[PDB]
Amino acid sequence: PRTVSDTKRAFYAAHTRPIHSIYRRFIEELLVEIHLLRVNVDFRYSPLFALGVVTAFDQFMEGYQPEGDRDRIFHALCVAEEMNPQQLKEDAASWQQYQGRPLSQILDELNSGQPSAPLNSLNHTGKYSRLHAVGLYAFLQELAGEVTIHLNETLDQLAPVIPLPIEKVKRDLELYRSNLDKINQARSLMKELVE
Repeated sequence: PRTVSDTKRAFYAAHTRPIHSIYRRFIEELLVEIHLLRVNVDFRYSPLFALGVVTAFDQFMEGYQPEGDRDRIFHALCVAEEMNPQQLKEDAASWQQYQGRPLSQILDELNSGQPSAPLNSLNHTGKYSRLHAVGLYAFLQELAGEVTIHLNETLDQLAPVIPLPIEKVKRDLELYRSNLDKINQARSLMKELVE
């Protein structure tokens, strides 16, 4: 008496090619992007980079089932890149320190000549990546004053303080927000559907 599982396995033996997934696309694109950046001689690891990778990953993976496989995938992503996943998570989590602080105290601390870690990593990023912008974005969201609303006006205030290319960052962060909106719409439609 042939079982459901026998039928599924017969299918997969007859079609061995991987099944298309938007999640597979996100993971592979992020693997490629971290790889290409990281072979570059001007790439320097920083806690800002760690925050960007972790935010990018957490935000495109929030609908993924089963939820246990998120950290398994994240772990596998980091070993694939020859990176320490625990180190990224700690560095990302070290920005929690700045939760609820006002923008004025951040800007002042950056002009002081002795900003704390990981805030100081805005001067030591190395070669620029859109992941640095995602990290910056995540950091700003956790400040007080809901500083992300008129984001382009906020980024102008950081421009004379930090050496990130603010025109690139503005451009990259309008793409990321636009894309995340559309992924959220799509995911709620499939969340509605699966009922």
